[PDB]
Amino acid sequence: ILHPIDYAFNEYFLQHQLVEPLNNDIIFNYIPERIRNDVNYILNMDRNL
Amino acid sequence: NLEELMRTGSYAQITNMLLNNQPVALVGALPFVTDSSVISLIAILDATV
Amino acid sequence: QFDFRNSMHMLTSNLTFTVYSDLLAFVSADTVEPINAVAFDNMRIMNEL
Repeated sequence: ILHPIDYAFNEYFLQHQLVEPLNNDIIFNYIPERIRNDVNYILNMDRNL
Repeated sequence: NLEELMRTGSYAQITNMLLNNQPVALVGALPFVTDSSVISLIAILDATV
Repeated sequence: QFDFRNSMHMLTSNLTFTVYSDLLAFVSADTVEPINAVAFDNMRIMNEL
């Protein structure tokens, strides 16, 4: 139970969230690609998302 | 080649080959442990290493 | 005037989740031995020995 201004504010905050799902592919492509292409370094995914 | 496996630090091809349960062959120096028990023969323990 | 049939509203949101910002604790990068490092042309970084 709220006034239309407050409800509009809260609903706009709810529907315009800044957060996005985090996949293994997303976290893998967030790492810079040049370092990934290297062979001196090895990037292994160990922690479970 | 185990020499290359240690030298470059990569584990991509071997891991994917072993996970899908496909034939593999490794060439290189390895110390051996001798087990002379038929119990170990019947109860498969030569592949759990 | 306070009207109840329009002041009432329903909110929409996700059930529950956790906030992740670091995005680097889920990746491990172990360097190769310093002696055997190579370059873009697959030749060793230091070719003098």
